[PDB]
This record gives sequence, structure tokens and C-alpha cells, in this order.
Amino acid sequence: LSKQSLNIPGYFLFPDGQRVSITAKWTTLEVIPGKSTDMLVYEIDNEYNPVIFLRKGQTFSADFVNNSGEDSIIHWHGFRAPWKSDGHPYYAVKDGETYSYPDFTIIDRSGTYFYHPHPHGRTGYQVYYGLAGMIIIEDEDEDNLKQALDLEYGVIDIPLIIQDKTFDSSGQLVYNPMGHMGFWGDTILVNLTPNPYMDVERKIYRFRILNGSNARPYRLALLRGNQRMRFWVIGVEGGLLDTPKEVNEILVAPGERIDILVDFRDASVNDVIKLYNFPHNLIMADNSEFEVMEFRVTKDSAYDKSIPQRLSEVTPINTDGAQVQRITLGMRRMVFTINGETWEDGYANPQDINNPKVLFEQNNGDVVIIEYVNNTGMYHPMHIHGFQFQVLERSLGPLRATDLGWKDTVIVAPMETVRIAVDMSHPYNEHQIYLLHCHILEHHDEGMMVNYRVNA
Ligand SMILES: [Cu+2]
Ligand SMILES: [Cu+2]
Ligand SMILES: [Cu+2]
Ligand SMILES: [Cu+2]
Ligand SMILES: [O]
Repeated sequence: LSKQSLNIPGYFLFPDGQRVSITAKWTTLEVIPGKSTDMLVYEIDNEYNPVIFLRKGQTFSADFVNNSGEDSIIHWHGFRAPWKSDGHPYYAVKDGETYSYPDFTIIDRSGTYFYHPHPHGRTGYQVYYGLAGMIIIEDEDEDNLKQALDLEYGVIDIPLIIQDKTFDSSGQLVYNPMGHMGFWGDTILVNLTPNPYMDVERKIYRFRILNGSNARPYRLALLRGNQRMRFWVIGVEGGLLDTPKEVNEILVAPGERIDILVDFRDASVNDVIKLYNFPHNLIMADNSEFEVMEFRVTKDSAYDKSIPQRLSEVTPINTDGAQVQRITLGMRRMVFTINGETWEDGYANPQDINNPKVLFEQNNGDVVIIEYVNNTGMYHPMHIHGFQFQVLERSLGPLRATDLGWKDTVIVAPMETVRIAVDMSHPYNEHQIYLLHCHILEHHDEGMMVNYRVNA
């Protein structure tokens, strides 16, 4: 297949306190030119899977209309929300039904967020078939960065939703996760574009990289001929870092989002820069290297902006006297466990969904150190709902640039221990039921998921 121009998703300015219908439905998309692929899409204002824009402090009034053919619910991945507005599997609605999310205030920092379905056992299916979209929150820090660099969505502020998928001869998607290894696609897509290219100018570009794959992690570099080009991590799932972090590669797992700045003024006109995936070395399942995307520096520019010294304030969590919660990732006869338990171990069908089984319980305002201990042969990108966290320590090596800042998904390599810090402070007048689960969608679907509770 010839190189294809990178698709840039549409955008939707989500109004403040005004109800918006988000409809999941079956349709046909032309991913490969000349072929119709049956896929699911979120429809918002006659746009398919648009980039949703939010302003920090606004009211978020969403109704999920489910025409997907099965139970479903939208999860606002990374949001601090009341849990009945968060998209918990208990609240999934049947086909033809609507879930009205109670109003809540956007209180998260500016950055790149993620909306996708969260139904029990079918999240891998629905995400893979097309229910996935990016959210961009804006605050005053994003305003100053946008001015410093003259950023503009679709111009030099570019989403890169990276996904791997497999197509049959007729252009239909093939979803055959092998056992408990997660799904691994044969074809790499960016914003549902196979083998993509994008023309760039000699300017600074911001790329919001979102791993929307079911299981595949990426180790991404920018190759300019022989050498690896430099670039800067500026943000993670929970928003901007304190300062830019210069790197020459980033590791991004499913559920992670990495915001980077790339200064194509490093390159000459007519250069081609390959966004390349190297072996991820996190021990169907594939560890190969391959090009993700090609950038063509086609035009010169008078761009004279500088990468700023400071991006935002990331306040470190005070961990003195914090409670420790050890979360051991095991496997029980080809079934991955969390502290010896799966979702099917009392969590799946609560007698009272307002007071279900929880793995552990905390009081509002508790600082907790969570200690993931991976005793399995596979990596797990572990995600908690309700709060962002700060990565304290990895037993296998130093923190990586992508480990900094406010995170909500941390890579836990085979036989690795990772310590994170969570300030579980929420402004709600009711107790909260939040998920803790692996973000390899098949793992999550086959039960690597529990509740935890934070009281009022
Ligand atoms: Cu998610
Ligand atoms: Cu999530
Ligand atoms: Cu997992
Ligand atoms: Cu989740
Ligand atoms: O999630």
C-alpha cells in the first residue's frame, strides 16, 4: 500500500454545562482505500471519534447513547470524576439504552486524555473495532505554552493515536486474541491511517501520542538517516511536566499518553524523518521493529520560537507516614491475578453496586504508596481510576522521562516492582468506587480488574 496522508481527526468544543449526545454505532470506514471496513464509532455532532476539547473548570454534561449492539459504557480515562460519572462497568447500558452521566466539573490539568468503552469482558472488542477517541483539556498553562510556540490543533499540535490492527483480504478487521497474551496487530495505524506520512515545516511540532492498542507497547524514536533525532517529553497522562525532558526515545504502553515537542528545524528541507518502533524488550505476541510513520520536511519556515524552560508546577506528593498497599500481579493457571483475585472473584455482580467488594479501602485525603509486584512473565500497564499518581521508584532501573509527572498508567515489566504515590483526595460528598486494572485490554477483559474504595 502506498504511503497515505495522515488523517487528522475532527475536533469538538464540548460546551459548558450543555448536554451532548455521544452515540456508539456501527458503520463502514474506508481505512484502506477502496475497501469498506465494518467498525464502531462514537458519533458527536456528526463527527466520528472527534478530538473532544475541554476547558478546566467547565461543567461536563454527557449522555451516552448506545447503538453498538451490546452492553457498553464510555470511560473518561484519566478524569477525576464522581464514579457514577466515570464509566464503571456496573453502569453499562444495553443496546438501545442511554446512560446520562451526572454533571461534574472538569478538575484535571491540561493535557491529553482518552475516552473509550469500559464494558465487562468486551472492552478489548469495542476499542479494537473503533470506539476510541482523544480528549484535550486546556488550562492557563496550556495557554502560555500555546502562545510561546504558536501551537494550533491540526497545524503543529498533532494527535498521534497509534494502534495496531489486522485486516483480512476484504478489508474487514480480524480480532483473534490468542489465549491470555493480548491482541497484537499486523498493521500499524496512526489516527486510523495505514502507512502514514505527514509533511512538516522547519518548526516545532507538538505530538500528542496516545497508545490506543489493545496490548502492544511501543518504543518510539525519530530516525534522521543514521542518527536518532532529539525531542522533548513535555507531558504525560496527567498533564504537563515541570520542565521539558530531552530524550531520543520514549516507551509508551496502552493507556499511556506522551506529549512531545519535535524541533524539525534540526532537519534540512527534503529530509525524511522516520518515526520508528524499536524492540520494546518488555520480555501472537511480537517484539519486532518497524516504522510507524514518516515525516517529510518539505518547507522552510521563519519559525523562531524557543522551547520554554518551565511548563507547569508538578507538586511532589508528601509520602511521610503514608499507608502502603502492596498489589501483587500473579497468574493462576493461565489467568492473571491481582492479590490472588480476579474480577470474577466477587466483584462482577455485587448485591449492591453502591457497596460492592473492594480490594482495599481508604479515607478521603489518604496518601497511599501502591507497590506493584509483577511475579508474572508478562508486562502489565497498570491503571487506576479516580486519581493521578507520581512514580516513586522502579526496581529494575531509573525512572524514565515518561515515568515523570502526574501519571495514571505505569508500565510494570516482568519480575519488576514499581512504587507509586497516590493522594486520594476528592471533593465529593459520597464514597467513591474506582477501578484498578491492567490496561492490556484482553487482561482487563479476562478479569485483571478490581474495585477499590475511597470514602467521603
Ligand atoms: Cu483506558
Ligand atoms: Cu481508565
Ligand atoms: Cu496485564
Ligand atoms: Cu479503566
Ligand atoms: O481504562
